[PDB]
Amino acid sequence: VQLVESGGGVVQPGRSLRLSCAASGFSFSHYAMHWVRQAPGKGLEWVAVISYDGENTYYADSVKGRFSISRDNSKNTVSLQMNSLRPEDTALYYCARDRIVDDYYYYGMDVWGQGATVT
Amino acid sequence: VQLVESGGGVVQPGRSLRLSCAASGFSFSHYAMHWVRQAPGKGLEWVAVISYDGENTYYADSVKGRFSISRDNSKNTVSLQMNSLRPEDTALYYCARDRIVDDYYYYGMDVWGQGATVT
Amino acid sequence: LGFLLGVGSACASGIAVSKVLHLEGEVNKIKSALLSTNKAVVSLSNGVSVLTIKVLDLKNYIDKQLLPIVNKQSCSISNIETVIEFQQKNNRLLEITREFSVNAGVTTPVSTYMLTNSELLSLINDMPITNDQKKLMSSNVQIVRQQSYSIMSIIKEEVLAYVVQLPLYGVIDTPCWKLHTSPLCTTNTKEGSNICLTRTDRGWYCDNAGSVSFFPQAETCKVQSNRVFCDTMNSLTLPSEVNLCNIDIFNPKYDCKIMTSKTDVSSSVITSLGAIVSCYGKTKCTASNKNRGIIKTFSNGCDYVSNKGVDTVSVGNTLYYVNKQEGKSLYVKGEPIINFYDPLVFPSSEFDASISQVNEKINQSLAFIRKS
Amino acid sequence: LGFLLGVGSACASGIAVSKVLHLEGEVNKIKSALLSTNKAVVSLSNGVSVLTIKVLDLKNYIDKQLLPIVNKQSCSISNIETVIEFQQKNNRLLEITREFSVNAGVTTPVSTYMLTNSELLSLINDMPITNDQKKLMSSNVQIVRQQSYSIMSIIKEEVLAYVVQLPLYGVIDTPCWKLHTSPLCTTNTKEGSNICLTRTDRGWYCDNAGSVSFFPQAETCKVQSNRVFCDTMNSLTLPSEVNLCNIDIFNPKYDCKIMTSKTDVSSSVITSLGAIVSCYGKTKCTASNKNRGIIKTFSNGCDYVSNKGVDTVSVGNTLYYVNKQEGKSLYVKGEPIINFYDPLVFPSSEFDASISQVNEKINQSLAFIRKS
Amino acid sequence: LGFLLGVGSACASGIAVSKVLHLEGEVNKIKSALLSTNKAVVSLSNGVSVLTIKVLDLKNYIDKQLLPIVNKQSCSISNIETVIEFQQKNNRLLEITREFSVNAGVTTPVSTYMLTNSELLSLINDMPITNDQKKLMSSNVQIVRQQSYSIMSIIKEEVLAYVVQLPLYGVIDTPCWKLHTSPLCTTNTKEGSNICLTRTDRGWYCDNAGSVSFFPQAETCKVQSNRVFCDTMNSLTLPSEVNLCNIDIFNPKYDCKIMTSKTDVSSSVITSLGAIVSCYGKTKCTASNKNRGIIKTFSNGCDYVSNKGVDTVSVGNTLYYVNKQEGKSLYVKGEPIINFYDPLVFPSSEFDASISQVNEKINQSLAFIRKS
Amino acid sequence: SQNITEEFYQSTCSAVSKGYLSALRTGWYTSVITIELSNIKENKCNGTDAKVKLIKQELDKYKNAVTELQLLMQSTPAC
Amino acid sequence: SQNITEEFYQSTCSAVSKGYLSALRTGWYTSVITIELSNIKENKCNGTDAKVKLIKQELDKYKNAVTELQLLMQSTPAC
Amino acid sequence: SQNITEEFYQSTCSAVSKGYLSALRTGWYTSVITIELSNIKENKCNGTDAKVKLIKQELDKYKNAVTELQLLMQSTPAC
Amino acid sequence: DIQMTQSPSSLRVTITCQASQDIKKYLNWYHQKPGKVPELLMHDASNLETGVPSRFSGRGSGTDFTLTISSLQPEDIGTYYCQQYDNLPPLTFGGGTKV
Ligand SMILES: *[C@@H]1O[C@H](CO)[C@@H](O)[C@H](O)[C@H]1NC(C)=O
Ligand SMILES: *[C@@H]1O[C@H](CO)[C@@H](O)[C@H](O)[C@H]1NC(C)=O
Ligand SMILES: *[C@@H]1O[C@H](CO)[C@@H](O)[C@H](O)[C@H]1NC(C)=O
Repeated sequence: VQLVESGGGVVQPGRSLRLSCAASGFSFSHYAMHWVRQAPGKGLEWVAVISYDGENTYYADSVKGRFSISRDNSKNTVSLQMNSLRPEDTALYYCARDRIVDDYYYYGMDVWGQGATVT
Repeated sequence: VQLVESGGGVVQPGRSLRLSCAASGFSFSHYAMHWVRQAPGKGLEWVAVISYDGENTYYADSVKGRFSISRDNSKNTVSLQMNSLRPEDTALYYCARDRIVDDYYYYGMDVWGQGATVT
Repeated sequence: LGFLLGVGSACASGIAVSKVLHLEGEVNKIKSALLSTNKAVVSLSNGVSVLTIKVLDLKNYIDKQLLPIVNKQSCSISNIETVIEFQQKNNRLLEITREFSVNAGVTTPVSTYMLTNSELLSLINDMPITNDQKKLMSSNVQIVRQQSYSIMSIIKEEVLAYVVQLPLYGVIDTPCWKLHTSPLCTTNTKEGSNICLTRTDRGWYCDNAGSVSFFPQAETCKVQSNRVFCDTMNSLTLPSEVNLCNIDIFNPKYDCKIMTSKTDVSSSVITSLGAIVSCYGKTKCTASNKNRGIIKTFSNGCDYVSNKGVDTVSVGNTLYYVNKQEGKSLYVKGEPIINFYDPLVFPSSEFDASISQVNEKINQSLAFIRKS
Repeated sequence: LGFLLGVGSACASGIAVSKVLHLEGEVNKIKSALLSTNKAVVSLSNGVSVLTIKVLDLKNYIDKQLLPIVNKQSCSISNIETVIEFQQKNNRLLEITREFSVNAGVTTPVSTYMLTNSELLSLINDMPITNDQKKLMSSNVQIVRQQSYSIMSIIKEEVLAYVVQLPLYGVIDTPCWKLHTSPLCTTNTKEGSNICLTRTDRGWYCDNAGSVSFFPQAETCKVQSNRVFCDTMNSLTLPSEVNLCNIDIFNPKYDCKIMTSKTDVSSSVITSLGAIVSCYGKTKCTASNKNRGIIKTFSNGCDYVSNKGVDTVSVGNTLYYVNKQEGKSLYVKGEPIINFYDPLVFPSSEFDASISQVNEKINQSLAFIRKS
Repeated sequence: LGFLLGVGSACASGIAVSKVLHLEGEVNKIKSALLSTNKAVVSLSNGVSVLTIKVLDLKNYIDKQLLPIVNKQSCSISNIETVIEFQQKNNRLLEITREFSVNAGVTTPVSTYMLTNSELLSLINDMPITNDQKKLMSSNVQIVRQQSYSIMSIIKEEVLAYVVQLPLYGVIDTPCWKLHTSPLCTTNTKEGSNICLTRTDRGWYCDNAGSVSFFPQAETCKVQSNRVFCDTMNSLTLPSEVNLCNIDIFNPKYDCKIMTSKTDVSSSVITSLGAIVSCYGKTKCTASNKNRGIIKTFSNGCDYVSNKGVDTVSVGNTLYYVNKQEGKSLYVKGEPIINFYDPLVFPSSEFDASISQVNEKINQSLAFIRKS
Repeated sequence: SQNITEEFYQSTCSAVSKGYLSALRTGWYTSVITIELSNIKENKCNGTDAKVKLIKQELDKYKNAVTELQLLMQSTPAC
Repeated sequence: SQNITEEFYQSTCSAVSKGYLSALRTGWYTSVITIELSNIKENKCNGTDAKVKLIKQELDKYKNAVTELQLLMQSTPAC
Repeated sequence: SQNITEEFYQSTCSAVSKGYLSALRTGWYTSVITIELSNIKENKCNGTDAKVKLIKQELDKYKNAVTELQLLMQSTPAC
Repeated sequence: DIQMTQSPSSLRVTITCQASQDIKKYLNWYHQKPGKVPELLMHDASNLETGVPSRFSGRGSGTDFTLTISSLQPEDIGTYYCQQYDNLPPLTFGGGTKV
């Protein structure tokens, strides 16, 4: 039921970072995937979302153009790609699942996991 | 399952002869009947075929015009009529049945009987 | 007029649900909900809130009693009344697969084995509907069991589940009227010189939220002496001015639908009260009672005979029977509409026309010849 | 020509009778008639003389044996041989309500549980008919049971009665002939330059009291290799001159019915003895035997192949099988009727036309041009 | 376009065989072949080679055990468990005659009682076919049992035989496509001034040995999410250029089929992915989701909505559900074809026309006026 | 002598088969079937025995069939 | 007071019957039915007795019904 | 990679779905099923017992099925 | 007409026969005991009829047809015949050996 993600470490601003998030249990090829990051002690904020099939993507307005998110169903894994990280991205990310199946509209999160840290 | 025929004897060339061939057992009105003759020690040769319905007849090419074949279903017997007999007809005949039911095409012989002799 | 209605999927609201039980981790959710409880409301992964039952609990018998015995190599059942009891319990499960093995998965109507009457009343009682829709289906179980589908959902993870799709009635108690059409035809001694037409907009009409529905199929509707119990899958909506066509045929607000041919046949139509007998050519059209024989003989042309005192309407060689309901009939003594048109020029071949469309064809052909 | 027939009530003679049993003081008359007698003729309050049976007497078992026991608080059945016997008796009554629970009251065909073969022959033997109608239906029980309806009548006053409605055959031993039509079409290399027509009046024809009946539905008729066993509820009568149309198409006594189009398809029609193969355009039309393969190859145009020696007719990709009855076929060597008409001017769009009507359209259009 | 296909005998390859078991001296051959062997290959007198089985051996019980007892005038059965076993064995034979008593000899689909599933797999395994047709038939038993006929053959000479007729699939793994049509109409405020046409060539299309088949009946074909399981008995073949009509409507290689009328109705068509919603006049056409309500409102004219995020399409008062398959849809942004034609002169009445045929009618009518 | 015979006309391409016989259904004949059943109020007797358990089970099933059919009579047949 | 009433128009020869009531099926309502069944591997016990023979015969019938239903799920419904 | 795909043409308002597979029924295959039954003339043995009464009742039901099926063979199937 | 030549005339035994035309598979083989009725061995040149063992075998072709015997048996003596049953009714037997 749980899903695990990796990609920790510290990198100087100017270095790309691609972190994956495996998934087991639930049928991965029927659900959407969300990414949300939280600074230690601060509030949750929303990041890109990839649809279940893979032609629709929506990035956060604050951080757009320098973000890339990819989804694979054969290995049931999701990968997030970033370039030109800036000092206010030091937070704890979260690779979380949705709660509705086979819909092109998105409704919140249902299943979370132990996220990774950057910088 | 057997069918018997009569009409044996000797006649001088120039006298007609009509021999019948009774049948019992199998359904007579669904089969065609053949006539094949055989000289003692020589090979068999085919003479005439009457269809099950009785509107189709095919005499042998060598002996045609002086032959007549008739079929009756009420008395389930077949009668072969000859005239102007010539001395190469002195042989043993055979009244035989086919092996396919209710077809206007003919496929060999299947059931034979004790034939009759002429001249 | 059956080709003008749109085609739609018969049961696409059940196959969609059955495709949700197949994903991993969903069937276990249903099993946990039915823990020491027969009927309980469950929420699927789709987002809907279905209602679930636990009919035919069979594990409590085989697993508890008959399983430890037959696995000991020296089994010995005590008495015969245990065998007979076990044959009755297993009988229902055999009939379900037998009925499912020939329909390839989709069943209609749902049989008594599938969703028994003692439980369908319990399934209706907890539906999220008003207090009047429940009463409608509670006293008409034999109809809501004829418009329902059951589908193979899943047999995975050692449990059998099949979705039962029940109809839901949204519009109740609005007046439905139905009209019957007969081919009125002009009468002449010389055959081939008679033109005539007949209306095609026959079927069931009634209102639906400020509009009027219209089912052209006269056979896909039920009758309980007051209700129709039809469906909107095979209906086409119309503007609310169709009722003016019946009383004012030549109105310009809404044109009616007609079809035309140059042939006539003495054919009758059995209405709810009486028969619209229409005999033409050289035939003997008659209406007779069952205790006094012949009581009426019609002439050429359209005619109407009530069911009060008439029990048999005969045309030519056929002998139609007449329904025996009770209601007040009436006759509007008008004049035939066919006598206006000229038999010389006429659109003899029409299959889907209108009053205006036929009028335009006559107007074009009659005016065109007026040049010279 | 399915629309030209009249629409009538299927079972209006059964519902009418069931409405009589509902009035007060009627069902007691039936009970009094069936007093120590199974079959007896009764007269209703309507005026008809129905025939009644007392199938499945079940009071003699439950009321006499099982009722005094189960009402004593210490019931004790003797042996299991009684329970098994009782389950068999209580099996017919369960199947009746099971079959009535899905059809909502009207059942067709009547199943064996309702009116078994042992009692249907007893019901036929005492009907008020001649000595030939009884003979016909006595040896054809499986057909008269397929055209019979049953209706739930009453359950009031501690008795269950359901009316069984049986067919009654009035016309026996008159010759019925059936004609099969094919779309004869002209052949040309250039597509779109070929016009053609086809006759529409296909079905069953036979006499009824000095006239001819005509069933346009070719599937609502049975066959017992000599009989038709159809019904007059969906038949339109015609004058007795329709037989002259088959041999003399251009007769003025009675015009035939045709339809016209500008399209051709290689379609076959499987008759009783042989197939009317009609291959057009660019297709391979073949008739093959089951033991020798290809034996005939047709050319463009209508053709006829008998069933004597031919067991499989193939057109394009389809493979039709041919019936295997025994009858003397015939071939009338005529000339196609289509070559008379000029392909230049032609009413290519018709759905219900006639030889005269199409002739008039050509006569009008050809003469209209000839002005100047 | 249902009338353009040829009519053929449904089951004429089984009645032919059943007529062969009747002639004298034949049923003994079958009995001799099944001597201490259940399944064996037998050759009939027709030249065919049928495959025979010996299901439900019942002589081994009654003749051996129950026959010597009941003919002694003092019969005495030992125990009750013997009777219960005999009732189960005799139950199958009763059900077969019950199924034949209402169908008059021909049964379809074959029920589990007649040819059980445990046997139909063994009957398929020995059919003289390839190793791919067997795999198709073995994994789709519930479909090949819905297209199989059974005929009561013979009970003569103290043995009961009924012929079971099984389908044989010849063409496998060729791509079948299906098209859906909607009546696109022009939109004008004034009613009666708008024309339209709609394509009638809807159905199933796919190749058959260098050509294309076409099933106009959209209801007589199955679906297993990849296969169609159609039948060629009710299909008309076409030249292989039909696919060019979809992308090039005005091509001269092959003309398409259209029908024309001067009436418009807001009717939808539920496709495999989404609905072709077409709302006209004054109606509220809407596509809604099941969790958010209204999400789209169409305008006048043809429109397409996918099944990704849409779970309900409503037109007027009806509420169509949308199938929920998974595929990549597409939209080809073209321009409506009706805008070319002039509404002044137009063949408003057509039922079976073509692009060329309608073009010719306008070409002749427009040019005829241009004289003077 | 002959039952079935069919002719084919080349001119109109429409065959016809003659020689059949007719059986036309002209009218209906009403017949009433009466089934006698005994009503039972309620079975007051209990017991852990097996033979009596079957009888009470079937009598309850008999009661349900009558009760179910009671409400089916109210609606008129649709035909 | 009155339920059914019918009008007949001589002009158009088309009668109309008024006074009925509507019941239109607008939408569906999904309901899931769950049937609990216990699987069995194979009955290893034999015996020449009659009562045991019936149980083993019926359990075989129960297993076959589940087995034939197992392969019926794979194909999607046709509707 | 993809099975089902659908295209919509705005010009003719007619969508087409591609990617299915064929299974066309070309011809039939005859297969004869033979059921073996034993005839009985008439049961002369009587008795007031219960177990024997069931056997005579069921054998009578077996005989009626054969007798009823006997007259159903004469008529040619209608298809 | 089609004349039929069968060799070796009056000879494991294998007999080969030819035809003047191209007959696909329409060959029947007959076995006549001395003074007895000619019981039919096989039809369509490959399929053996009921009442004969599996020793006999047949090979067919467009031009020539061959009959082969697995092994001689004491009750396997007498003359043999061939027949063709092509499209038209005319049937020709031909010659026969003496085994
Ligand atoms: C055509 O119809 C209009 C109105 O329906 C009418 O005023 C006009 O007179 C008609 N044409 C002719 C030639 O009468
Ligand atoms: C129209 O038909 C009549 C009789 O059918 C014929 O005499 C006349 O010549 C036809 N009209 C023309 C212009 O030929
Ligand atoms: C008739 O059609 C042809 C080709 O379709 C075209 O060339 C011609 O111009 C048309 N007739 C008129 C009068 O325009």
